[PDB]
Parts: sequence; structure tokens; C-alpha cells
Amino acid sequence: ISSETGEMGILWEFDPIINKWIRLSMKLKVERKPFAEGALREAYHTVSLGVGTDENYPLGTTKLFPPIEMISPISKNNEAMTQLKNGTKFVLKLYKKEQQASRELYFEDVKMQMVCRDWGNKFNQKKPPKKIEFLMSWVVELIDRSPSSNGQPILCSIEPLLVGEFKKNNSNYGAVLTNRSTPQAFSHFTYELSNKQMIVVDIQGVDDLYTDPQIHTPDGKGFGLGNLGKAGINKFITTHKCNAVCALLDLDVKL
Ligand SMILES: Nc1ncnc2c1ncn2[C@@H]1O[C@H](COP(=O)(O)OP(=O)(O)CP(=O)(O)O)[C@@H](O)[C@H]1O
Ligand SMILES: [Zn+2]
Repeated sequence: ISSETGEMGILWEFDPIINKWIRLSMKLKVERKPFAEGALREAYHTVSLGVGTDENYPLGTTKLFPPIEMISPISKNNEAMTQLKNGTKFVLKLYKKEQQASRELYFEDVKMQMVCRDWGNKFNQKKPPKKIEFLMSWVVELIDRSPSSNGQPILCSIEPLLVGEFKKNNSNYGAVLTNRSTPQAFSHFTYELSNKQMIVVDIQGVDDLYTDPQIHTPDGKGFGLGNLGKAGINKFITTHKCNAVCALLDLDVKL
């Protein structure tokens, strides 16, 4: 939008309510060194230098992912234009040294986060002691960065900066890592209210602002490599103890 030295990116937002991706551009400036890492990715402080349209960067085609029918022809409205306005401090995440990553996985992961965000709203609507919220997430094609040896463009995901102490409350394979009730009751709520079609675990973040969740489904399909299917779900069942939040939401002690 307004520049000023940084790098260009193709910015992708998923909107669940119209079931389409919204394609934009942005400029960002990222720090050279990461400020945190996990098992898979490193996270980098970044500043936004504005969000604009994708008009200078034609799509193609010939195929494409996401496919053309999954892309909105109109991109005038989106969260990115407010949440990533010029001057915003945010987080960029890059995979560490990865051959398990594919273009399709970046998009699966961001869609997954958007799905959990809808679940957070549905939870909040039953009026629990502590409302919860999932951060937006976005796919960025770092188009100014040179493709590595394989010829693949550089991709990353971005999300807002969380301020405070970052805590993980459950894992994607049955760990209950804090004594807080809301995160565990939310996981249980997603399982029951979805009629056992899915569960949201890996509940982590700062307070009840959450990021990087994981979904399991009975058939194991979609939701990235962390979808552990029936094993994942059952592992949650084994360690769940219902709490006051579960009871308040009228969730069945039988899972
Ligand atoms: N939006 C955000 N704001 C501030 N810090 C964040 C953040 N998202 C992640 N972090 C921090 O960066 C670390 C690594 O990021 P992330 O957790 O996404 O890596 P990962 O994909 O390897 C999963 P894990 O760390 O659980 O193995 C987190 O453990 C947390 O400390
Ligand atoms: Zn419960």
C-alpha cells in the first residue's frame, strides 16, 4: 500500500461463511532472527507496510491451488485490511528444515484455524464464564524471496502477535498440560456438539486468545498431518475429566 522498504507478499484469507479464499497483496518487514520456536516452525516479529489488491500479480492458469472455483472474484472486504494495516506488529512463521510441507498444507492449516475460530464463536454463544477466541491466520507467498533448489516458491503463515505468557493447555494426543477448565471444556464441547464428527485440541495461546489448534476427525482426512483420526480422539477421551465448565454447558459425562 505505502512504501517504504520491505518485501512483497501474496496474502490469502479464508472466509468460511462464503466458503472462499480472498487473494490480496501486502508489504511486510520481517526481523532476521526468530523470537521463538517449536517442534516444527520458527516465529518472527514482523511489521506490516500495508495491504492492497492482487491485481499486479496475475493468477495464471495452467490447475492451481486453491482451485479457481474456491477463490472469490471480489476481495474488497476482508479482516486483513484492519488487522494488518500499516504499522501492525504481527508474527510470521516458517517451517524449519521442510519436505513434509506442501503448498496444499499451508492452506489446509489456515482453513483449519478458521474452522476453529467459528467453533470459538459457537462456544461463546452459550455464554460461558470465559469466552474464547481464535486468532485469524493467513497464508503468505513471500514472492520477493528466491525459490530454493527445488523450484518451489517460499510460503509461510502469518497471524496477530499475542502479548503475554504463552501456554499450551492440551496437545493433539491426549496431554492435559494445565489445570484450566475452559480449554478442556471447549475441546469436549466441539466433540459433543459436532455429533462426534470432529474435535478441536492443541488449545494454546495467551489467556483465552488461542492459536495453532489441531482438529481430529474419525476418517483422518484433511486438517493437515496432525489429524490423528480415531487415535487422536480416543486419546482425548482417555485423559478428559469433566469440570464445572463442562457441566455448565450440559455436556454428557459419557463421551
Ligand atoms: N501469535 C503468536 N504471538 C506470540 N507468540 C507466538 C504466537 N504463535 C506462536 N508463538 C510462540 O512461538 C512458538 C512456536 O510457534 P508454533 O507453536 O506455531 O511452532 P510449531 O508449529 O512448531 C507448534 P509447537 O511449538 O507447539 O511445537 C510457540 O510455542 C509460542 O512460544
Ligand atoms: Zn467434559
